[PDB]
Order: sequence, then structure tokens, then C-alpha cells
Amino acid sequence: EGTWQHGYGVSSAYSNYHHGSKTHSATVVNNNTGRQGKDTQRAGVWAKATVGRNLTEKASFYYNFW
Repeated sequence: EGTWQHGYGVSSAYSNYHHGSKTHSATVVNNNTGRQGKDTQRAGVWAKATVGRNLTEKASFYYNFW
């Protein structure tokens, strides 16, 4: 439906999701130090979220559309 690009810079968490049909939001939580981000936008935009940045760690990537 869109373009999802999730990665992990072994230290931080980033999530970029594009959408040109309906609203979309990219949420990413850093489960290590207690970080959290989100880049909510409308239709036609690049939602890039970022959080954390230190060393290897887990993260929670979420997304949606409306």
C-alpha cells in the first residue's frame, strides 16, 4: 500500500513510512533507556521517526493509516 523502511543502527531505532493515499503515522519506541518517538502526517509525506542511540538494543516499530 505504501513504502515501509524499518532499520536499526545498532544503537538507535528509526522508521520511515510513506503514503500518498490516506493519513499515516510512524511510531517507534526505544526499549532500553525509555525512549519514544512518532511522526504523524497526512496523505503525501514521509513519516520518519527516531528514538534512542547508544548501543545494541531492542525497539518497537508501529504504523497505521487513516
